[PDB]
Amino acid sequence: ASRILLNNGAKMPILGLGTWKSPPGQVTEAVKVAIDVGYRHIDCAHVYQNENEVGVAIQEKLREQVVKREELFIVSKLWCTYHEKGLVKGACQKTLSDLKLDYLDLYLIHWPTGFKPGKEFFPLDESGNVVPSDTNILDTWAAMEELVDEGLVKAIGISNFNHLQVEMILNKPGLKYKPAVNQIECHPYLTQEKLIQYCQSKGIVVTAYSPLGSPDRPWAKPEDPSLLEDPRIKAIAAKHNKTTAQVLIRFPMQRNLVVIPKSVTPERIAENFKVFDFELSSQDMTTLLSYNRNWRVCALLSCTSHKDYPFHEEF
Ligand SMILES: NC(=O)c1ccc[n+]([C@@H]2O[C@H](COP(=O)([O-])OP(=O)(O)OC[C@H]3O[C@@H](n4cnc5c(N)ncnc54)[C@H](OP(=O)(O)O)[C@@H]3O)[C@@H](O)[C@H]2O)c1
Ligand SMILES: O=C(O)COC(=O)c1cc2ccccc2c2c1S(=O)(=O)N(CC(=O)O)C2=O
Repeated sequence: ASRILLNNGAKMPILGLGTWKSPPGQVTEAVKVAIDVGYRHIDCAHVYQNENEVGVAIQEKLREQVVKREELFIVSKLWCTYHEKGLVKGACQKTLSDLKLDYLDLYLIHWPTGFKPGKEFFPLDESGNVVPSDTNILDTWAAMEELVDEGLVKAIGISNFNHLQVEMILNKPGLKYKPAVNQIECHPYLTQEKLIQYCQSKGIVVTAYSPLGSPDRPWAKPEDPSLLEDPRIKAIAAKHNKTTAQVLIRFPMQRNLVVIPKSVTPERIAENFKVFDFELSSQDMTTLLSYNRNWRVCALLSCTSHKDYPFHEEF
């Protein structure tokens, strides 16, 4: 099926469009095309500095009568510098105002780490470490719950939380809403079997980010593994007469994950959506799972001393 049931009774489309690194000067067209060829889920964030331009595209297609708002599944994320309980509503309203929406379908805590409030997205000391804030996951969660109760967001969840951090929330005395989603990095070089088993057994839907291995990531090194150019995965694709990207998008779909590949290239946006006409076999799945090397595109290496840094735990 094309949509997966959330704990709030709403259905979330399992294929979404990512917008990290989609330049403001190109993402409006990207979103318009995406909606034209079938995407109903758009993954956004304040820190991507393009929510205005995403909102432009959504408004144009609403006005064109291409789609209705209730058909769209729009996700955004609370950035690290806004974890203080008193800042959360404002950050959410700023996203809403940029997106020109009166609600989000899903709002995530982008990272478990809070950063010093301020204009700078990554405030650093003088030795490259992040300046943290005096915030904690549970208080931030309570502030996220308020957003649901106020009608600004239909569901809330988390991203880049390890299983102990998810458990902190789950076990919170006085919890009002469980997280609906945990959005994590996931692809054949980081297959996340243990965190995925954890989340799914707790009724939390997992969204896989960087499913193509984020070749456009800003700290890419030449020696780094490149999923899209992996000859082994290329062989799996050729056998299905699909491209490597299509294989990499279908793979999480067959693990009951949501997946959100990013493109601003109209041809690729369309191609990437054509992954409902084929099935990966059991061998394919097994083979791709076997490529795990616990390799992260997004390791937030500037925050490794932060008290809530998520990736010291095995999972
Ligand atoms: N929660 C968080 O911490 C977090 C972190 C990272 C990412 N995410 C979300 O997940 C999304 C996906 O992750 P990502 O942006 O890191 O990377 P990705 O989707 O793995 O890869 C994007 C790169 O792949 C290229 N691409 C797309 N389709 C292609 C195709 N068919 N053939 C060849 N190249 C193709 C894109 O190029 P063009 O765009 O130039 O076509 C872009 O350079 C993000 O945009 C964001 O929405 C969330
Ligand atoms: O701090 C580091 O060690 C490396 O720099 C970053 O990770 C970084 C910088 C960033 C600097 C300015 C805007 C966004 C930045 C992002 C990121 S990110 O990869 O966490 N990430 C993806 C996401 O959070 O969805 C970002 O949107």
